[PDB]
Amino acid sequence: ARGPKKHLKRLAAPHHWLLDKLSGCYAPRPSAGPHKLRESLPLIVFLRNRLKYALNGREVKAILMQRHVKVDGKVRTDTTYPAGFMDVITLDATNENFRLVYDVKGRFAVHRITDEEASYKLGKVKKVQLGKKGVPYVVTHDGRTIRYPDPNIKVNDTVKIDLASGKITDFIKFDAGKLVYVTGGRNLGRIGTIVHKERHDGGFDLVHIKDSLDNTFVTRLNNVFVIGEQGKPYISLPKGKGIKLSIAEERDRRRAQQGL
Amino acid sequence: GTYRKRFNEKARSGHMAKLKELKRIRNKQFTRSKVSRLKKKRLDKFIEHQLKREERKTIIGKLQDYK
Amino acid sequence: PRAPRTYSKTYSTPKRPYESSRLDAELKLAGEFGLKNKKEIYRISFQLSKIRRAARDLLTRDEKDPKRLFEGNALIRRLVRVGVLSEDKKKLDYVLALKVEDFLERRLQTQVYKLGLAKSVHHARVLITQR
Amino acid sequence: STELTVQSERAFQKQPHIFNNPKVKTSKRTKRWYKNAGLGFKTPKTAIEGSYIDKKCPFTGLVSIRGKILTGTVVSTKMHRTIVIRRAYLHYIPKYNRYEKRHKNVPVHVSPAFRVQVGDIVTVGQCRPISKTVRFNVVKVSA
Amino acid sequence: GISRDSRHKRSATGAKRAQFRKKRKFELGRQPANTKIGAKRIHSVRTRGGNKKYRALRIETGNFSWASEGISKKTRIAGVVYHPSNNELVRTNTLTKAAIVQIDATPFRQWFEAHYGQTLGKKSKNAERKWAARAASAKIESSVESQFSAGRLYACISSRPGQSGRCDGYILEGEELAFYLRRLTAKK
RNA sequence: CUCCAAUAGCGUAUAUUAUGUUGCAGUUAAAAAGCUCGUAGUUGAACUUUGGGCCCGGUUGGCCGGUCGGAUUUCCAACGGGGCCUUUCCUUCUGGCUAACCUUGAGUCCUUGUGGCUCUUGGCGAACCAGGACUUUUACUUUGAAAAAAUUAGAGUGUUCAAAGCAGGCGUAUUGCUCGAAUAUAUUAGCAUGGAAUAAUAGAAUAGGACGUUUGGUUCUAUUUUGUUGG
RNA sequence: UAUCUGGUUGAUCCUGCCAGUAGUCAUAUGCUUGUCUCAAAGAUUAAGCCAUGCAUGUCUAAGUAUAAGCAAUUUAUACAGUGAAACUGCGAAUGGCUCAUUAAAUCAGUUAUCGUUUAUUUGAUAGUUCCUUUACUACAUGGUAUAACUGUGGUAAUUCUAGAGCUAAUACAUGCUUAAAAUCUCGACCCUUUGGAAGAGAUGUAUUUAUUAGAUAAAAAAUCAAUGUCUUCGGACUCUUUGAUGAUUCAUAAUAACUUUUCGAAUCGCAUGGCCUUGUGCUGGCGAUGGUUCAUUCAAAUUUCUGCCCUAUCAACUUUCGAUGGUAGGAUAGUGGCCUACCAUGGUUUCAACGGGUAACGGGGAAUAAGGGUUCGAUUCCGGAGAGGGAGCCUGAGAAACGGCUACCACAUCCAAGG
Ligand SMILES: [Mg+2]
Ligand SMILES: [Mg+2]
Ligand SMILES: [Mg+2]
Ligand SMILES: [Mg+2]
Ligand SMILES: [Mg+2]
Ligand SMILES: [Mg+2]
Ligand SMILES: [Mg+2]
Ligand SMILES: [Mg+2]
Ligand SMILES: [Mg+2]
Ligand SMILES: [Mg+2]
Ligand SMILES: [Mg+2]
Ligand SMILES: [Mg+2]
Ligand SMILES: [Mg+2]
Ligand SMILES: [Mg+2]
Ligand SMILES: [Mg+2]
Ligand SMILES: [Mg+2]
Ligand SMILES: [Mg+2]
Ligand SMILES: [Mg+2]
Ligand SMILES: [Mg+2]
Ligand SMILES: [Mg+2]
Ligand SMILES: [Mg+2]
Repeated sequence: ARGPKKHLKRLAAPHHWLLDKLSGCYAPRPSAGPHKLRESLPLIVFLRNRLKYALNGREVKAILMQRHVKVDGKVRTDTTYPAGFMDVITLDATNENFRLVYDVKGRFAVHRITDEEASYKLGKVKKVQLGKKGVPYVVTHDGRTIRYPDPNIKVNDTVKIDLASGKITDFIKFDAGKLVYVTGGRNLGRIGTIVHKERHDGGFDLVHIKDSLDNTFVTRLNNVFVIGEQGKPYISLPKGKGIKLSIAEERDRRRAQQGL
Repeated sequence: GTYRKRFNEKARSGHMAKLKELKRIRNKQFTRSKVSRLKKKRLDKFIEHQLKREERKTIIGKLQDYK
Repeated sequence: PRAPRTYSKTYSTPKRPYESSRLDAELKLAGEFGLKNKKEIYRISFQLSKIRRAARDLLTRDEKDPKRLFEGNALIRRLVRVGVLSEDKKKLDYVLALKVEDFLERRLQTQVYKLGLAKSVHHARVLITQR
Repeated sequence: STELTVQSERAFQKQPHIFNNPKVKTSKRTKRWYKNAGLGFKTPKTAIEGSYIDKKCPFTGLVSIRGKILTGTVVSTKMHRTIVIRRAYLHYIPKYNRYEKRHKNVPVHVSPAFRVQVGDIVTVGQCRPISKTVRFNVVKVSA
Repeated sequence: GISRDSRHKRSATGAKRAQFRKKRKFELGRQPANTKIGAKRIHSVRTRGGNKKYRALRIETGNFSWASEGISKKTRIAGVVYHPSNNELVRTNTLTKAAIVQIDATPFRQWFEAHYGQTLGKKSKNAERKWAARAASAKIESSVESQFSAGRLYACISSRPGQSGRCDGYILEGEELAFYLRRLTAKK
């Protein structure tokens, strides 16, 4: 309104951060970074809220400035850094590595991974082009730009990136039978396989996913991420595996988990 | 409420000049105290009355001529 | 600027102040359970109105509708837990019974008196509100 | 329309950056560019072979078709190279529970590769602002 | 000042709109350059973003390009001789795009007689080797020949010189030359 | 002085609240124009694939209940669904998933078994890939995606109750384990989709029509092969 | 309009009528007012006027310290801890407040940018810079001209400033170093060939124009050009690379030039390693800051389709002075009558245009409700607009900004009457 805004009033935050109303008047507004605004998670909503390591939003800064937390191998200090889908948050002390994946309610899970898995991440290509001096590049979903890819890589192929070197290691095409994790819209977090794909020259090509209990559903392609072949996935899925239970079965599960 | 009555109009002069222009155009399509009205009307009735009374008197004299 | 802390009123005035059956009923209630004003009775009748209408609006479903099964088991479980409903009468139909005295019997004041440690109703209210 | 005697106006007309070369002497005598509008519409033969010059024609010009594709009947063709079409719909008044006829005129650009008269049904497609009120090119002519 | 807003204009039914906001910066428009001929000067405006524009005023040479032969030479613009939009810019010699100017002929003739050795009008044995190796292409046209005999060629401007400060152009050849000769001399 | 009502609340004034789509009234007490013609508007008769035959099984209901309170096997009852065949384009072609067993070489676990299936020697054009080549257009109606959060309904939860809040619970409480923050709504437009009743629309009357291994050329576009790029 | 009370006569019944009888939830007001949890604060259609205070500034090890500032005492004689002032940088364009204007306008859902700008953040990215590139030109590193400070002052007065003397930079202004090839152009040569030949020049990036490539639907000859690998000297053309989208004159590359020549690190902190020929020789670590272009992100600006209250006793309107369109230019970040010149006569309208009224900011939403509906929404979230009224504009990525400037209308403060 003459320039970019800078505050974000809580109640206009993303609904999936689970920020309680009546605790203050504003919400952490993510800086500009790799991931978009509505579909990121700042590090202060992750360190403070989720893991309960901090109590304030000041002790978060005194964690980040001791050079402790690193997103994707590189050590980050901007306390509202937009962490996002498929990142690898390493905390050196506590010996922990997390990856940010969804879960079938739409949130962002606290999903610890092992060490040797914490050294790659997946990136869905978003464009391929000839760069400059005739050098091809790919542009993945987290803003990366990788020169010299394998010429069989086209738009919507999922690439597997080695965090240290930064180079592409591996890739996965986009075809039926591929395992798909859905990051966007109403089915946010469900895992199925592809069954079909509709053409629509002109806009918004749809995709018929089917999960592992035979419940098909349709999403736009924009919201589809490919994470491996049938059976075998490449990342490690969170618990519950993307099934989308239904609430009567959810309560039968909870109640039958009556252990004390 | 474009042509309202604002509270103070000396302190809104640039505004009312702009509104005068707006009205000029939009209704050039057609252009192409009431006690002062009551006072003017009564005055003009009075003047008409007195001129007629004068005329009446001159003619009644001229009718005295031809009795 | 903050988010609003919501609220809503728990009682509501009935149709008419006088309708002598209503005055006689409220006198029987507020004298038998040892109450204070008419707002206690109207608050309980507001609760029971809400319960009984939402249960009615369930009965205009059909059995094996997921919405009816889910919220019917929810409502029945709550009314069993409070004690208002029985243990054997656990169909959705029986909550279209449940007159006000069923609620006003689970009240802590009467429950003190019934346990025989209070010697009256009003003495029970006074033992309660004096810690 | 463009009305052959193509060099009618006070400046020479040519497709920009299309250069026919006087130091070669072929017979087709004017090198000519035409694109493919996309979306399954066909470049008509009068664009591939014709000699008009239009800079807002989707097949031989510098617009592109994207976004909404509309249809409607032509209602007047009295402007130069543009026309006005007319779309009708039924709008639902929910109190009365009924409908009512409504309509919108729309000015669209007709490239001179088409021959369009009044009463004629047409399918148009959206291009960038062509003039003050024009945002649409005729892309196929049906009836 | 000079704005590019469309909300002061009558709506397409012929209506008349009441304005709902003041002028904005992102709708401006500055002054025309009206860039005459002679003794270079250029003033650089700061546009949106940073973003220089070099508003030229009184420019006098240009990089004119001979399209058919495939070259370009920096020659000296000598006067606007026809303008399609507005016959006033002829009278006052104002360089806009599509102005029809007369340039110089002398770099071009020098180059041509260097490239082929043909002396437009009427020994170092390597040079004989090249010139005889390209003598089929030693053929221009009837008309451009006559212009070279005169001393100055017609040329169109194809660079906006109020926007980039450079008045480049190209040399008329072909049917465009016949059209502009007919127009220019059927005025006269 | 005696009652009555509401009660940490109670009174008075002013307003306002409990036109007709559903759903009003017009001889005699609101209101049918003096009369006919008439453009916009609303509205408009019937008719075009009906009917049969075969197979497949869903989801109920009954006989059932094998079980340590439902896992389900034989039947017919209805209810929805699909595929063939009955003159029934089911868009045409391009080398391919050849779709599919119309294709075939041998074998059989098991109630006597058309009650039950592993591998392949010309194959099947529709598996829709991508590709061409084109196709009457709507209204309606189902289903999907969409329509921020808070608000509203609503699941869980002893804020001591409650209004609320989205917290919390449980242990070896001596260095630690765990459940949550569901769900629905949202009407018109746009997008995608099954349906083809109802209501419009349009094709062959000067046949300027349709298919065609036909045979006149007029033409133009340029794939390949003549070194190679031009002709 | 139910319920309840009463009146309708000489009474009593039964009908009927009449009067009184109800929550509203909005404004104004009265009497009362102890405890716990909670949280609100508009209004004269006056978007009328404002005393005083405050609300926007900022420093790390890491741009500039000789404060004639403070503390030392530890290796610090260029400096070295801390550190006012001032230069530089960044921010002040967010937030907060209000609802005056505004009736296809805003706004709501839905599109588009193959029609553009983008500080920052994140990921990539830069061996080419002067020269006939040898008689040198700082690269162990170039030049002024100011602040604060000192000093002399003006005026009643203000966050007013003049004149003289110093000195800095990531201020400002300049300006070097390096691979190896390959490539074309001009070519001294000699010896005539079917021609080859030393050398010299250009090669990064950005800008501006002209041109070329960016293919693809399946046969073979005859034809010359011309012999290009092999020459098996005849000729076989044998093997021939090329991304994306629905779609491009796209991405990208190439040729000829152009430019008041853009960028291609003279900057800063901690460490002190290897070397080995011991020279203050050669290399070398973790960071900070800056930089070109491309992409991303936070945004912006335009934009597609449908949707507004009362009014016909408002029926024709727009078009001189842009109204609808065509061509060319100018202007803009960019499309566009956005403006200019010329030309055409169009555009909307009983399916209600145009013109009035609005105690009209739009939406999420609130209330009554059996429903259909009807009313309310300045007011906790989003979108617009405004900062007494009108008009301009500066700096900046971003403003037509008002706790920025400039003039005018209206108010109004100080005065030594000049400001
Ligand atoms: Mg703001
Ligand atoms: Mg698109
Ligand atoms: Mg009629
Ligand atoms: Mg009919
Ligand atoms: Mg106390
Ligand atoms: Mg109006
Ligand atoms: Mg109107
Ligand atoms: Mg960068
Ligand atoms: Mg000085
Ligand atoms: Mg280009
Ligand atoms: Mg233009
Ligand atoms: Mg004009
Ligand atoms: Mg309103
Ligand atoms: Mg208003
Ligand atoms: Mg509002
Ligand atoms: Mg403003
Ligand atoms: Mg004021
Ligand atoms: Mg700034
Ligand atoms: Mg201002
Ligand atoms: Mg202020
Ligand atoms: Mg402000």
